[PDB]
Amino acid sequence: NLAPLPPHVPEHLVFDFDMYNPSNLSAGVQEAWAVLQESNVPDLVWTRCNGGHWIATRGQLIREAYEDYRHFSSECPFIPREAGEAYDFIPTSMDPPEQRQFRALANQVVGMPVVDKLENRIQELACSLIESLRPQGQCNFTEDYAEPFPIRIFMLLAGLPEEDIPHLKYLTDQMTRPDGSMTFAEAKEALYDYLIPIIEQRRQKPGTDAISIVANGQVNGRPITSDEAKRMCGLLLVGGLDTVVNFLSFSMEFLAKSPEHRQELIERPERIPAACEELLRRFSLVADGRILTSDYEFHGVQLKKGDQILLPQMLSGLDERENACPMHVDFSRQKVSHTTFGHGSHLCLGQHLARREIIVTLKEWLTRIPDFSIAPGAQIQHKSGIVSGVQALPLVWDPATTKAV
Ligand code: HEM
Ligand SMILES: CC1(C)[C@@H]2CC[C@@]1(C)C(=O)C2
Repeated sequence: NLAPLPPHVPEHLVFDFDMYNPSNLSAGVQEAWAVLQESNVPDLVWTRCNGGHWIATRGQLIREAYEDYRHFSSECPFIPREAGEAYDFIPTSMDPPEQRQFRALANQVVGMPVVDKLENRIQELACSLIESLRPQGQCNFTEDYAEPFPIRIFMLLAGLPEEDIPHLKYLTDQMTRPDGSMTFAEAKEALYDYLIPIIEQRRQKPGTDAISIVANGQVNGRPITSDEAKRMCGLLLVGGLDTVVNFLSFSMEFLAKSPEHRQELIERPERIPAACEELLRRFSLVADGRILTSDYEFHGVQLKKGDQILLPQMLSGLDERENACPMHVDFSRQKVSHTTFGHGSHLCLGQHLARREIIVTLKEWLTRIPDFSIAPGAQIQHKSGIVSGVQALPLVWDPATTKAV
């Protein structure tokens, strides 16, 4: 389902990539997207899929477009257009200067200071989950570790019942990796039904949780509105439920397949943080966009007001012009260049929490479970979308090779 070419699009600029179902998915998700960077593909292409939209293919253009909020507005950040249209999350659906007062509040909630406070719980949960798994000699990493670990911390942070997980997780999934089961708006409404009561409750009778803070915060010297609060919280949820979760599976998938990588981290722990940047570069997983506020000529291509453009965060680090041998994982690269956490005014506030959960996982897993692999005859499937993922990740190990801590 290809939409008819708009008149202003030169036919030589056509490259029909489906962000929801790219061709090479079998090869791995990052490999499926990287087809965009082959020598046959222009720098800026038009895909007829998902209603028709631009895609910038190179780290340079992604960064520029990301910097330029004047032309590339955040108002309609998701493709397809109906989804970008229904999208009303704060601070993400706002541009500067308006975005600023909102970002400042979200920061209060997720920023450095919070990570520092929550450090010991993260470590405690990680060790507990791992130890519980260790003697089994087998899990479902995605369900057994990658889901609980990050989500239970977010639930803790947010002061929401662990009971809600399955329901929230479904809705969040709908937004980034749409099933056909529900439309963006529907999904958005459902999450909103969830949140509304809670905010009301935390407006009246505040706690110390992130929802209590967000609901009672000040923005531009006045108190936040319930609607505003609902709209930030919504984003906090999707951020919390849908990101680190998927990241961890790619990383673990790679570690299960690369013994030499595991050992390097065991022997030279000082490398973990370098390894973390390298894995964030290679297993980058986010692709959203922007909308043209006006007619604009960008690197010689005429964009029309209202055109949407995908600016795949994932792609910058995979760009050979930015990283030599991009598909190769090298913990000792002089310069790991990526935009995994975004670029421009919208740079990820949750980045600090994400790095903390990654590095803890790597250190604590390797400690107890040094030697593991993907289960014989398991075919790992990736998924594509606003946030990519791994369907399931069956691992096996000999318990006798494990170490209790
Ligand atoms: C591997 C993990 C993560 C990645 C790859 C990631 C990626 C991103 C990307 C690429 C953006 C920018 C979007 C744009 O410019 O439209 C974004 C923004 C944001 N992320 Fe993260 N994120 C991660 C984890 C999280 C966490 C754990 C949270 C907290 C719950 C979170 C909260 C946010 C927020 C609030 C923003 C928007 C800030 C603003 O618009 O000023 N993210 N993230
Ligand atoms: C692109 C993102 C990864 C970022 C945090 C959650 C997400 C889906 C958005 O709506 C902004």
